[PDB]
Amino acid sequence: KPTETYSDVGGLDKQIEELVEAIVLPMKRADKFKDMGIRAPKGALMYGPPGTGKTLLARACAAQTNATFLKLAAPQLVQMYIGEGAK
Amino acid sequence: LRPGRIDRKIEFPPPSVAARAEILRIHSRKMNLTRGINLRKVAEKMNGCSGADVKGVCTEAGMYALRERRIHVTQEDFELAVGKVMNKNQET
Amino acid sequence: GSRRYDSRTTIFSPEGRLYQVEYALESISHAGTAIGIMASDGIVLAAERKV
Amino acid sequence: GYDRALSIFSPDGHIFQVEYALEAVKRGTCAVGVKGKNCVVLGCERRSTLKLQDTRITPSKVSKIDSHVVLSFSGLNADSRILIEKARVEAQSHRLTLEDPVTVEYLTRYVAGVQQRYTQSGGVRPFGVSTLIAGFDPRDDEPKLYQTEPSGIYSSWSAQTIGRNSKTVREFLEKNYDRKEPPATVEECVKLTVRSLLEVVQTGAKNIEITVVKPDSDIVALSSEEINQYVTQIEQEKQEQ
Amino acid sequence: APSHLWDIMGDRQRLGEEHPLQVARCTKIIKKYVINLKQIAKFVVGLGERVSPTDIEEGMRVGVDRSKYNIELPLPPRIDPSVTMMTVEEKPDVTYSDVGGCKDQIEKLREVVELPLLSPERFATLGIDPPKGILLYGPPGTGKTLCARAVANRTDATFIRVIGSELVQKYVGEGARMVRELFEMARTKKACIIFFDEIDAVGGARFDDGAGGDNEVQRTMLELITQLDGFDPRGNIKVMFATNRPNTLDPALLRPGRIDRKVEFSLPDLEGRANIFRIHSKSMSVERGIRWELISRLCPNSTGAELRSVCTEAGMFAIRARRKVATEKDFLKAVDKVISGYKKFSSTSRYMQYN
Amino acid sequence: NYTGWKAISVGANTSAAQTLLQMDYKDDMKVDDAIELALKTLSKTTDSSALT
Amino acid sequence: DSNSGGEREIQRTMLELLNQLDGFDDRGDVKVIMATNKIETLDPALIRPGRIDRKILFENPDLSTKKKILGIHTSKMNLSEDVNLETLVTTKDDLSGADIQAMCTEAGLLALRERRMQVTAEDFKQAKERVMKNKVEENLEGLYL
Repeated sequence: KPTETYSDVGGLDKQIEELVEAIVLPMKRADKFKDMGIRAPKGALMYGPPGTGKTLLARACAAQTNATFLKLAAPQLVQMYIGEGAK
Repeated sequence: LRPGRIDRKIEFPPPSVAARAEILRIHSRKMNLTRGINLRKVAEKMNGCSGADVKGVCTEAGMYALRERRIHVTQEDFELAVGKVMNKNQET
Repeated sequence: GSRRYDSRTTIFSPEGRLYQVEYALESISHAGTAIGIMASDGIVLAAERKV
Repeated sequence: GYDRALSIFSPDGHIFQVEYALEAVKRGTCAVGVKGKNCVVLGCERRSTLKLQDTRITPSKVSKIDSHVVLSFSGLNADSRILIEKARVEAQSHRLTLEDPVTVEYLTRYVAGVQQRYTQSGGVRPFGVSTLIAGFDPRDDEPKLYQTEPSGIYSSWSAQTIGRNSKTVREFLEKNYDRKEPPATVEECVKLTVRSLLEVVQTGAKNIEITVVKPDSDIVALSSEEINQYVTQIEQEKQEQ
Repeated sequence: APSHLWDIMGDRQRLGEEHPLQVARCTKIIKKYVINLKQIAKFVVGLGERVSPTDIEEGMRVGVDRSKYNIELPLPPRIDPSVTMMTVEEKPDVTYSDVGGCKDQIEKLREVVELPLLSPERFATLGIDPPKGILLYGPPGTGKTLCARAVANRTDATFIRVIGSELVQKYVGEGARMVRELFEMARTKKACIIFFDEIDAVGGARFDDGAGGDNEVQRTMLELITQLDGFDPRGNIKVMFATNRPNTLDPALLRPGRIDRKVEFSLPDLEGRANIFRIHSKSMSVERGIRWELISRLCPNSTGAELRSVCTEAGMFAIRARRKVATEKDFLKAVDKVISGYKKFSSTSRYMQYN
Repeated sequence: NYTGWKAISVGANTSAAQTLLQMDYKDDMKVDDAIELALKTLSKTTDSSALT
Repeated sequence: DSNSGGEREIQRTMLELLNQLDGFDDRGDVKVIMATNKIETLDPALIRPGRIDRKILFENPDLSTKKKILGIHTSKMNLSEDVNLETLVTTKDDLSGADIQAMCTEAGLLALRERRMQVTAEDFKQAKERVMKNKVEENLEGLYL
C-alpha cells in the first residue's frame, strides 16, 4: 500500500467518481451488478494534459481499496529479442 | 569530375554493324556453327543491341537446335534467335 | 501561414550571391547551344535544336 | 505583389540581407579613385577571365550621370543599372523642379536614399552594389568624392577603394598618399591610380580603365594606349628602386 | 615479487572446490529458491552454510556451486551492462571559480544542488521540497559544460555524464534498458549527480507523419520519464538536462515536476564580459597598466567561447609582429581578427534561437 | 548583365566552343569565312556522330 | 538512399563529434582538423566556435604564384630547351593548384605514347588545352563578367 490517499488533491472529485464506478464498485458490489444483468467495466483511458492527475490518482486507487497492485510499464515492453515483448 | 581523382575518361561508343560482326563470331566460336551463314548479315538485322544481346543470340542459337534434335545450327536458328532477343529489348 | 511554403526565391547567400540565379545558369548548359560571330561585313548566328 | 519582408534583424542586432549583400562588392571588380586639388580621378579594373570583348560596344565601368558629375560602381554589374538609371532621371528632375544643376552631395544622398528604401520596403531586396560618386559642383573647383555603401551609409574619402583586394589597396593609399597634402597636378593623380591597380590587376593592360574628371564639364577617358604610357614609367621606377 | 606472497594461499584459494561458482539469478523465493542459470536452466535449492536467510532478495544475482548447486555468496544485481561503468568520472579539472563573472546564474545552481548535499538540515527546518531537476540550455558557446564540471568539484561525490547519442543503442528496445542502468546506481550509490548532454537527440515529441521511424527515439523518453516520475515516486539525486536546442524538446519534458529551477544563460553585458578578461588576465602575459574594460566594450555581444579566443589569439600576435609580451596594440588587432575577421560562419553568436 | 562580344558562345559546351573560336578568330574575317568557323564548331561540340 | 538514418541518426552521429570536442575533458592535446569543399551547409553549432581559433581561406593563385607551383611539378620532369615556364603560366587562366598538376601529368602521358625522354613543347600545348576543356568544366557560378 502507498502513502497517498484521495485527500491530497481537490477539484478532481468529478474524475474521481469515474474511477469509483470502474475499479472500485465492481469489487464489493459484484453481487449487485449480476442482478441488473450488466457487465463490469474493463477499464478507462485517462490522458489529459501532462502533469495533472494520472499517476497520482492511481496511487489512491491502490491504497484505499487495499488490494494487490502490479505495475506494468509500456516502454518496458519493447525488447531486442523477438517474442520477449509479448512474453 | 575535377582532376586529381580520375585522370582518364574513356567514352564507350555503342556497338554498330561492323562492331557486332567481330563480336558475334567470338561468342559463337565456343559452339557448333555452319559455314552457310553470314557474319555481317545477322548483325545487320540487329540495331542498338548491347554486348549481352549478342551473347543472347549465341546462347539461344543452340536452344532452337535442341527442338529439331540436330547437332548443327543452320540459318533457321539464327533467324529465330534474333527475333526472340529483339522482342526482349522492346519489352518494358 | 504563408512563410513556410515560400522558398524565398530571391535572397542573399552567405557567400554574397543569389541562389536561383546560379541555378538558372545551369539550365543553359542543359539546353540547345547558341553560337555567333561578328565579322567585318556582317554577323553570323548559329544554334542547334535539342531532342 | 510580394509584401513579405525579406530584411529580418539578427538576434545580434545586424541584418542578414544587409550583411550578405556587402559580399557582392568584395567579389566584384576593384574600383579605386583619388582626388587632387583641381582634379579627381576614378579608376577601375576589368575581369580577365573572358577575352574577345569589343571595347567600343562594351558599357564603361564608370557611368556618366551628368556633365559635371559621374558615377563609378563595383560588385554586381546587374543591380548597378537600376541605381544609374534612377539617378539620371533625378538629375533631369532636380534640374526641372528647382531649376538648378545637381550637385555631388545631393546626388549621393539620392542614391543612398534609394538604397535605404529597399531595406525598409517589404517585398524587395537591397542592392549589392557599391557606387563611387565624384564630380565638381557648379561654380566649384573642389572635387567631392563620396562613397555609397550597400547598407545606405555615405561618406567622403580622399582615396578609397572598393571590391576585391580592398584591404591591400587601402593600406597602400594610407602611406604613399597624404590626405592633408594631395597632389596638385593631374599627372600625379593618374600615376597614383595605376600603382593602386598593380596589386590587383597583376600585370595587365586592356583590363585597366581609368576615367579622368575635370571641372567646367570636361570628361576625358584614358584610352588603352595612354594608360600603358604611365605603366611603362612606373615599372622602371619600381624594380630599380 | 608480490606474486610470491600470494602463492602461499594458492594451496587453499585455488585448489578449493568452492571458488568455482556458477553465477545465476533467483527468480522465485519460497519461505526453496527457484534460480535461473545463464544456459536457460533452472533449479530449486535452499540456504548455504554462511548464507543468511535475509540476504537473499527477489531479483538478485546469486552464485551457486558448479557441480552440486547450492547458494554460497550473494552478488550485486545488474551485472550485464558494461557501459555505465565508464560514465562515472573522477576529479574534473574545471573548478568552481573557473566560471567568469559574478552573474546570479551561479547562485541558483549551488542552492538547488550543492546546498542540500552540504547542508541537508537547512531546508528541513521549513519542511520544504528541494528541486529535483534543473534546467540549463542557453545558446551554444556560453560555457554551459563548465558549470556542469564546476558543481562536480564542490560535490566531492559520484558524477555521471550521459551523452545524448549514448542512450540510443544499435538494437530496438536496448535504449529502454539504458535508462534503467542509470537509475539503478542511484539506489546503489547515494548522493550522486547525473548529467545529460545534448538531450535534443533524446527528447521526444517528434510526432509521426512522414518519417515512419521516429517512434524509436520517443520510446527512450517514455522510459526516461517513467523511471524519473513513475507510479511509485522514486527519486533521490538531482537530474540535469542540457541541450542547445530548446525548441525541439518535448513540451511535456519542459513542464514542471520533473524540473523546477530553470536557468538559461544569456550574453554577458559590459560588466559581465569584464570579468571574462579578468579571470584570463591571471594567465598568459598582461602588460602593466592595460585596462580590459575598453577591450570588452569594443567587442559586441557574443558567446563566451569567442571571448576566450581573444586572449588566446592576443598572445599569438607577438610571434609574427616581433613583440616581447602582449600589448594594447595587439589587443586591438584581435578585435578585428577574433571577431570581425571570423564573422563568416564557423560561429553561433545567437545564430540558432530555435532551429 | 550585358556587354559587347566579338565572338560569344552561350549554350551546351560553353568553354568547349569558345576555345576553338578564339584561336581561329581574325579581324579581317569576312561573312563567308565566318560561316565556316561557326559551322565547324557545331560539328565537333555536338553529341551526335554525323551532321545533317 | 542505400543508408537510411531516418533523420534521427543525423543528430546522434553529428552531436557525438560535438560532445567529444566540448564535453570531453582534454588539456588541448587532441587536434581535430575538418576540411571540405563547402562548410557553410554544415551546422555551425557542430563547428563549435571558440575551440577552433584558425579559419583559413583558399583562393585561386595569381600569375606570380603559379610560376612557383609549375616549377615544383616540373622539377623532377625532363623538359626541352624550347619549353618555358613563364609561357604556360600566362596561358593558364582561372585555374587552381590541382589544375596545374593535371597539365604536367597529361603532358607526360602525351609524350608517353611517343616514348620521348624529353617532353617537347608541342605536348604542353595540346595538354593545356585538353585539361581546361574536357577534364576541367568551367561553369558560370557567380560571374557578371
